[PDB]
Amino acid sequence: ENEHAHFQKAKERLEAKHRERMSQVMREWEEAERQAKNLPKADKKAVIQHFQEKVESLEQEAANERQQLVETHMARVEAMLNDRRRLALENYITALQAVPPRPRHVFNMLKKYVRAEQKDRQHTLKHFEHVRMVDPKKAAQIRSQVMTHLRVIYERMNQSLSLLYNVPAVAEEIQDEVDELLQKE
Amino acid sequence: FSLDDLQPWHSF
Ligand SMILES: O=C(O)[C@@H]1O[C@@H](O[C@H]2[C@H](O)[C@@H](NS(=O)(=O)O)[C@@H](O)O[C@@H]2COS(=O)(=O)O)[C@H](OS(=O)(=O)O)[C@@H](O)[C@@H]1O
Ligand SMILES: [Mg+2]
Ligand SMILES: [Zn+2]
Ligand SMILES: [Zn+2]
Ligand SMILES: [Zn+2]
Ligand SMILES: [Zn+2]
Ligand SMILES: [Zn+2]
Ligand SMILES: [Zn+2]
Repeated sequence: ENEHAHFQKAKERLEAKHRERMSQVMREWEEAERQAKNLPKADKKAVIQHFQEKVESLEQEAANERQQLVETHMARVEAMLNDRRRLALENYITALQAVPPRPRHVFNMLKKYVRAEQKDRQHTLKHFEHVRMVDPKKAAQIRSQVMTHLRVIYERMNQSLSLLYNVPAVAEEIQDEVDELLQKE
Repeated sequence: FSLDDLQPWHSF
């Protein structure tokens, strides 16, 4: 339901709100520092302390909102992508069992299944690329789970396309259309 | 879990 694009608007909102809250605190700190000139040293020290804690507290609030936004989006996108792929695969397997065989209908059901696998692959690569850009240490930690995910997608898609060559009549008829679809994937 | 979970050659 364009779930990744809803995550980008939410990500942008979060960021503008953080920038707004931060500039507000910097403004308040200027007013306070100015006012603390006429006060004793203990008040000058406390203003510095209250404002350092306020900026640190804001940094932590933003970090927590980011983390929770990424987690909620990853879980939502994975459930959605799994459901589309479960359905597109079930259809493709149903199309393969038609008597007499229906090659054009098998290809139509395969295209939708390959693309569903492709979206899962693409979105996994998009999320890992983000982590690599923003947090190399977290990326190095998740790299093996990501590559494992990519291995599952790739292997399952190959086990699936193999079923097509298992019905030689259908395969010989659509071998040109499948390879013209695979090279562009 | 898997192509296996769908039970393609027998039930569902
Ligand atoms: O050479 C042919 O394929 C030709 O056209 C067939 O039409 C097929 C459609 O192309 C399919 N959909 S598509 O989106 O246009 O690709 C599909 O609706 O069904 C048709 C056959 O494929 S399958 O058997 O369903 O797999 C004609 O099909 S017909 O037999 O239904 O009339 C075919 O006769 C004609 O040679
Ligand atoms: Mg991401
Ligand atoms: Zn995403
Ligand atoms: Zn204060
Ligand atoms: Zn910040
Ligand atoms: Zn991020
Ligand atoms: Zn997946
Ligand atoms: Zn992750």
